[PDB]
Amino acid sequence: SLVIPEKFQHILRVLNTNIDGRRKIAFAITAIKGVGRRYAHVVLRKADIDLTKRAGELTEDEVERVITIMQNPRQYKIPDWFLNRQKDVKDGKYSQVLANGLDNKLREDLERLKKIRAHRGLRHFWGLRVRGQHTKTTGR
Amino acid sequence: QPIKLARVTKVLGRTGSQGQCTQVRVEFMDDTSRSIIRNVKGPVREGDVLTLLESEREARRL
Amino acid sequence: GVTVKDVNQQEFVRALAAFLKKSGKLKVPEWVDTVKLAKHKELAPYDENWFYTRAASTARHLYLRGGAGVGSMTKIYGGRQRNGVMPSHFSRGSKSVARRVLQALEGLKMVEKDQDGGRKLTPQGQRDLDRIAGQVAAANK
Amino acid sequence: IHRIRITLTSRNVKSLEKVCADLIRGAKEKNLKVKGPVRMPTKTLRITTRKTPCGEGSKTWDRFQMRIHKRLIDLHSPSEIVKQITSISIEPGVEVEVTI
Amino acid sequence: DKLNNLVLFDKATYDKLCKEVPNYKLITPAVVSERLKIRGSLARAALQELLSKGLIKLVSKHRAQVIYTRN
Amino acid sequence: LQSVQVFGRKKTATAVAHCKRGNGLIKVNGRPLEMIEPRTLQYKLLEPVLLLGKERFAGVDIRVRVKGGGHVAQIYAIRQSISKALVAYYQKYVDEASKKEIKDILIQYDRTLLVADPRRCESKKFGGPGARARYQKSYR
Amino acid sequence: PDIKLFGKWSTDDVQINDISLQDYIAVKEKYAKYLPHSAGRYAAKRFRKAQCPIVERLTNSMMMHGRNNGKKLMTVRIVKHAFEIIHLLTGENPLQVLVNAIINSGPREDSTRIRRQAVDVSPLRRVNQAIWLLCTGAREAAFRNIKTIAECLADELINAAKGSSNSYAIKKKDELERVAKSNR
Amino acid sequence: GRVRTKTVKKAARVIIEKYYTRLGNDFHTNKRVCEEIAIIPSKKLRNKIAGYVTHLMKRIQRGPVRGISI
Amino acid sequence: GSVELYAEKVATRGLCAIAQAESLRYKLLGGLAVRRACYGVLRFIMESGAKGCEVVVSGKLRGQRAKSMKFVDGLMIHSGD
RNA sequence: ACGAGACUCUGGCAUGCUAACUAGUUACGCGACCCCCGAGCGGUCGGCGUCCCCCAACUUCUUAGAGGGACAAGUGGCGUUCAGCCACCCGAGAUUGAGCAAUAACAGGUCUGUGAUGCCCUUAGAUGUCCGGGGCUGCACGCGCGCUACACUGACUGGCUCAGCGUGUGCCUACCCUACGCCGGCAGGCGCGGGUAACCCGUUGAACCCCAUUCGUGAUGGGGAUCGGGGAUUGCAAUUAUUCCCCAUGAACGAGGAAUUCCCAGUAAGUGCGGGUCAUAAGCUUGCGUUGAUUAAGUCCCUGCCCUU
RNA sequence: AGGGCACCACC
Ligand SMILES: [K+]
Ligand SMILES: [K+]
Ligand SMILES: [K+]
Ligand SMILES: [K+]
Ligand SMILES: [K+]
Ligand SMILES: [K+]
Ligand SMILES: [Mg+2]
Ligand SMILES: [Mg+2]
Ligand SMILES: [Mg+2]
Ligand SMILES: [Mg+2]
Ligand SMILES: [Mg+2]
Ligand SMILES: [Mg+2]
Ligand SMILES: [Mg+2]
Ligand SMILES: [Mg+2]
Ligand SMILES: [Mg+2]
Ligand SMILES: [Mg+2]
Ligand SMILES: [Mg+2]
Ligand SMILES: [Mg+2]
Ligand SMILES: [Mg+2]
Repeated sequence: SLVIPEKFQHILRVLNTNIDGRRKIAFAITAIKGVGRRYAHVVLRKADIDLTKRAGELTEDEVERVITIMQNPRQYKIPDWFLNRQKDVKDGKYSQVLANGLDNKLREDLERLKKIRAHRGLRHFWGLRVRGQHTKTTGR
Repeated sequence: QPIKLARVTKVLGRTGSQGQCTQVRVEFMDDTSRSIIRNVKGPVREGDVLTLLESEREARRL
Repeated sequence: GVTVKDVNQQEFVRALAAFLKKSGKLKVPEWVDTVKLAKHKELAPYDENWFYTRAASTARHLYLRGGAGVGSMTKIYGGRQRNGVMPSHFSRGSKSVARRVLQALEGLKMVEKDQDGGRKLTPQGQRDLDRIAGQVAAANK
Repeated sequence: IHRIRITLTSRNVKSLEKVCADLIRGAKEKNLKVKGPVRMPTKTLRITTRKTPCGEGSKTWDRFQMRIHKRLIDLHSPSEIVKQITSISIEPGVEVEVTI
Repeated sequence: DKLNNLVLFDKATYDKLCKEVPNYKLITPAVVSERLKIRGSLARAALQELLSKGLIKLVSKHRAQVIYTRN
Repeated sequence: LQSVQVFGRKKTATAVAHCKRGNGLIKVNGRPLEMIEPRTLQYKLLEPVLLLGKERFAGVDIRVRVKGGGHVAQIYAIRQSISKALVAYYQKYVDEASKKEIKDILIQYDRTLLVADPRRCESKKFGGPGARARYQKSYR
Repeated sequence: PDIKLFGKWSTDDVQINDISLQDYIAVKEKYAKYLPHSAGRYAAKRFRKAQCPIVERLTNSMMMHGRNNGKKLMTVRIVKHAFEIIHLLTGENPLQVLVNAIINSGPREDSTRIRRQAVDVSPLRRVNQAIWLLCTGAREAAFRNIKTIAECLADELINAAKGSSNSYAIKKKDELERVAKSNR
Repeated sequence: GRVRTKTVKKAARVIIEKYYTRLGNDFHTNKRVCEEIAIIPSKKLRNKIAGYVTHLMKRIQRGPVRGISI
Repeated sequence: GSVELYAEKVATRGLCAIAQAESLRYKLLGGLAVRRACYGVLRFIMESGAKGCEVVVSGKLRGQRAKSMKFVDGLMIHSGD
């Protein structure tokens, strides 16, 4: 049980991300942008994966099931309020954006705000604080 | 020189720049005579036993 | 004769939770695998069967002190909320969790609504808890 | 007869106690079953404020406080007799509330 | 330099555990981790397995410190 | 009907022990004396019984009701109340010699078993976070 | 009824070799207690701390730094586990190990820096500084290390009792006495 | 410090000079006598005066005292 | 008709600080010299039976620069209950 | 003679006094549950009731009035043997903490607290007053008070178990504290009650702490800045994010140079809770408890202040 | 030149 298996994977590649196999699975899939601790735990609960095993101990079928549930949360009764992209301003769809998708979403949001020349977009463009913080003394 | 044990028989008074040291008179335990004057750092009172690593020196009023 | 107050309370809670799970008539909400138990928590409970433990704890609290409502339960299960770079403060538990636990215990007929408001143990619930306490004492001895 | 509750409230302990003692002495003289003066916890109203009218100097504070003392007396007597007993001279600063 | 501990036993480390560890006077997860270059979780699990098999004896158990000893 | 009710104090914690003629029961808030938390300080509660022997307590039942203060203060209040209750029961329903000897044992071991510690929290004063500490002073 | 610390460690067999410190290490007879938690007023008057049991003085000195201030239950648990570890490692009485560690850690000569001049050290300050050095060594060994604080305290006490140079307290005492000798 | 002020000392000296025959070495009896024969506004002041009276009575028994003329 | 007002005379006009302050105020408004008015009030207070009194008048008494004149008599306490 | 002291408030003691259904205890009666065994005058009950047609005694615990109590009083030592100092016994206590606070001053602050006020200025295109919008928050930088941290004497997830101070529905005046039931994952929403308060919130189930769990020395499950998306609440109005909630993002920081602050006992420090501000509301302040030390009982070396020549 | 005092001084 405590001896390392022959199929143990030191490094996994999931969604163009290097997942360390030495970490526990829940805190190992948090290496993916868009997956935090809460979302990782709920995904693994939906996937019926034992939380006590390391990332390398997972089989290929288990990894594939985890990836599928991660990329399609709504099909597995993961509630909308759990998602980091709710009611998208362009499509109105609920989803969980991950990794390059998350980066593209951030760039698109900033580009839209700058294109309409909203105040927050201008603050982002100038590189200043955008949530009303004082800038006189901090942020140097 | 062997380590010596002395017994405080009288607390003379405070000494040092900030008054941190206490000047006392000690009588040797090996020989009841040969009482000398020593400077002690820390709270000391009559009847305490000091361990003199060098028993030849004298306080000389610090 | 053994009553609840005669035994170790943590061991009693574990035994009562095991008893409730083994009986298997306790109604469990569909969202137990998704929620966290309070806004001051950072993660969902480690134990998959946290609902049975919470129900056993609630029943023990009602045994010790009857007439407690959902607000009292949320006060009981409240804790410290850390606020990032701001100081920490007391925070209450999940009202839905407390209410569902109380309703499930009522469904088991171990809990009934008190006349003056809140909930209390039925004689059947008191009997069940005293039997569990006797089992805990026997196991310890 | 009716059960009469007299609630006395004051900021002066000495005058409050004098009034309570006089009321109880009157009730005893009229030969009435009187429950002794129940003393409610004293209330301490506090106002803490900066001493300075401006914002200058060492930040010193004034701690003003007012103390309110409350007493309860229970009687079993007719309303007319209770009113006659309460008709005695009441020291200034004592507020009396009679309930039947 | 950073110490790279093992999350799971290899054959040599497992044999070294099962051979030498039941002979220590003081057996704690921290000392076992330091000696065998394993993580604290692996050390705790291994010591629990040894206790279950009866190779070592439990002296004290606490949420912050667990102390075992040789039989 | 032989009984006494004796209190013990520590900070704002107050424990009243009712000691009556009995068979050797000792309870605190209805729980056995060995079940009171925190159990790090269980010997503090057991000290009166360990010092005097179970034979002294074999003839009395003592029930302790404690409230106020914190965990440690309640522990100290409970032990003081138990000791004082046994001393009072002995001095009232037994000879003075037994009371004197048990009181001497308790006093020799620890005076706070019979005499309350009068220390109380000191009031905060303006200009600092507490009773003595002052706010930091700057010059330039 | 013999009183044993934590119900395990007896005080009757504990011996204090150094006669200068015998009046400042309260360990046996009237100073034998079940727990190192008395809530006593030892700081009320001068020298009264000499009556405080030495285990309780160690427990008090373990409540550092600020984040651990006032957590005497935690330090009591730490001391209990450290004594258990010491007994497992040495087979001796943990009280005897603690007494030997304090005796070996107390510096006997110091320098007062009035250019510095050598002065003697009173027994009470010897005990105080020995406890301070032992706790400081344990704390610094345990910081940012998987080794627990109880294990670090046990190792520090064992090394100090043996007089080994692996002990932080022994090294600090040697440095202090060497500087005092130089300024003598 | 426990230095008694001129108020205490002068009151004690006058009390001794006027009522020496009723005073003794017992603080409690002296305190009762002082509260009987003098108007002292506060209990603490009465206790201080009685204590110094007792001290001076011991001194007077041991020998003459300059301040007091009996 | 619920509220009724009555008027009464102060028993010892010389011992009322408010009455004496108003008297001094109207003497000063009447053009009387500061020293004369203050000493008159002081003498009246002392003759009224007071243990002591203090009268302080502050402001531009003479010229533009402001100052205060204090007139004290008898015994006066400052500290304590 | 003022100031000091005395004084007032506060803390600690009273099984002595006064006396309480807006505080309780004990006893008894009824009820619930456990033990057939050893079933009892048993154990647990913040379950109900016992002046309140009539059915029980008391004040230890709580409240708060009166009085008492401590005086360097007793013993030993030092001292001119005075003033007083040190130690010890008995004792709740042998230095609790505050408030008040002299003469004489400062061109100290405040005319932005005032229907306090001299003079000057302005007074209808107003420096009056109201309304709308913006600003007071603006960010290459320097400084001060602070909060959160740098982790394992820890973080996380469960379980268990303890406070005290005090506020609460308002002249104008809109705005109170909230139990319980139901809906929602949460912030919240709906219904229905109590409290103008020792009566209801409330036995104020506080946090730290305690017991287990997972993590394992890795800028890591330490830290939580910054930032995206969504949901609520206050408000006439939330953009320059009011506040709150959810998912996500995951910066510096590995204990801090010269320098420097505060502090000696229930103190420092840790920890939470009230009050003020408040429609919305604490990283501030003013109080409260809880856990609870190391060091010292000294000196004039530094910084100052004071006295004498 | 000498002597006092203070954790808003030091030790
Ligand atoms: K460590
Ligand atoms: K003004
Ligand atoms: K003006
Ligand atoms: K003005
Ligand atoms: K202003
Ligand atoms: K104002
Ligand atoms: Mg992630
Ligand atoms: Mg909690
Ligand atoms: Mg504090
Ligand atoms: Mg005076
Ligand atoms: Mg004064
Ligand atoms: Mg009473
Ligand atoms: Mg000026
Ligand atoms: Mg501003
Ligand atoms: Mg964290
Ligand atoms: Mg990280
Ligand atoms: Mg402010
Ligand atoms: Mg300074
Ligand atoms: Mg310093």
